[PDB]
Amino acid sequence: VVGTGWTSKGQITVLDMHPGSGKTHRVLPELIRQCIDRRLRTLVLAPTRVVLKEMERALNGKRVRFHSGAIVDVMCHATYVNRRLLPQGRQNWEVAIMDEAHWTDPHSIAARGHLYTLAKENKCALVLMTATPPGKSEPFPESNGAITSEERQIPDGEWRDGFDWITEYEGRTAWFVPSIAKGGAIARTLRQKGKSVICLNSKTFEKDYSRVRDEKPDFVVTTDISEMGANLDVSRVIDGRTNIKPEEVDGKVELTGTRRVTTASAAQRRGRVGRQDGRTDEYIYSGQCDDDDSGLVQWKEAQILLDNITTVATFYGPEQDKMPEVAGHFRLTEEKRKHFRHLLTHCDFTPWLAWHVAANVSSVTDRSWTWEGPEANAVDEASGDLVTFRSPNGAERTLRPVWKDARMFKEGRDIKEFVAYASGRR
Ligand SMILES: Nc1ncnc2c1ncn2[C@@H]1O[C@H](COP(=O)(O)OP(=O)(O)O)[C@@H](O)[C@H]1O
Ligand SMILES: [Mn+2]
Repeated sequence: VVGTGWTSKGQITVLDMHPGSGKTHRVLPELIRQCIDRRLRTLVLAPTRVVLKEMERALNGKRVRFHSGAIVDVMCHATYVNRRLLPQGRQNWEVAIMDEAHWTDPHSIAARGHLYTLAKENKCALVLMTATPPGKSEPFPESNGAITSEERQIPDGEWRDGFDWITEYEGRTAWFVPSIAKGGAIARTLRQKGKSVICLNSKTFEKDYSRVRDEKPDFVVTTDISEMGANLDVSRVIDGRTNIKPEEVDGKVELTGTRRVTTASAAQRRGRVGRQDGRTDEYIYSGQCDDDDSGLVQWKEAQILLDNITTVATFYGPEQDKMPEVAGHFRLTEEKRKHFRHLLTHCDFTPWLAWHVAANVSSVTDRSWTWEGPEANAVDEASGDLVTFRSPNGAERTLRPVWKDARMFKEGRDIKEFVAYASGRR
């Protein structure tokens, strides 16, 4: 598609080839062959470990280093951002290639934002590879094989009858769901109808991707995690086109209700099928898309990260409209950024929560923030009693944090791990 000079400082090349085009398995190994030939220092950003592992098989290259005397470094989107949180490492590359570059994960937004910023200042060349570049997006893009798309009502939880087309189907299905909890209700119903199911989400995906290929379940019930390069080997997608909606409301992060997926997400979920020439696959969907995701906390988290990996940076191109504050707003001091980093990489904190804690709390060892918040911030077990725990001096605390992020207590995180932190054990 691009001959040469794509590696010239300040060249931003968007590889918006349709899904299954060969971006990951064909195009990428060719771009690395070139970069090694012309002896250019190259960074390749994969979205997840699964994709990273699959690049590691595709690239038996003697000048390639995989992160967890070679001139090509391959790491995850998150690894690149997280290392730049130490003013210490901050190694440089002339060529950056970012795979699955549509991802709205705050680390991905931040990464492509930083890289865009460098290339706009001619410190490097940037390749973004994705079926659905930020900007204009189409819900039914081209595929390697035909897809029959049809709108039908889709169950939003358990069901008994009237959706026989679900169970009567003869091949393997991927069913996208907005949340782990909704996932659990769909899965339980399918199993009661004698179908095999594997669930995939933020929690299970790095571990359980592999089982799909190995076990060939009737159904994969998956969150939006499978939108960044998973090959589920299915002939049908069911897609209610909803997503969970993490949003900062009244100084707290809430996880209630759903939003409609962006057109990019709808495209990517459809994109799990239609990957093979000479077979028709189905995409069953309900309702329409909504590209205005500007309300989500992800933009603010992206700025938190971007503001702390620069020393004026923007998000990539169109996404700049969605940066919630003026660049730099979230920049921490060096000492506080260290605390921030530790909370992210060692305590599993969301960037939102890690920033509030790091910016506001006196010392790295204080835990009293986790019990001194307003009463309305107290965290309940699903059995309705408020969570309690013991500080090291044996004092009984009610978990009641100053900064309340609903993500720390469900959707793939457990109260138990936050209690470990709050009680000073971690
Ligand atoms: N070992 C393999 N791994 C992944 N895709 C493969 C493999 N062998 C063949 N393919 C084909 O590669 C195509 C998708 O390539 P990929 O690089 O993943 O596309 P894109 O990144 O543009 O979505 C499909 O036609 C798929 O069948
Ligand atoms: Mn790809």
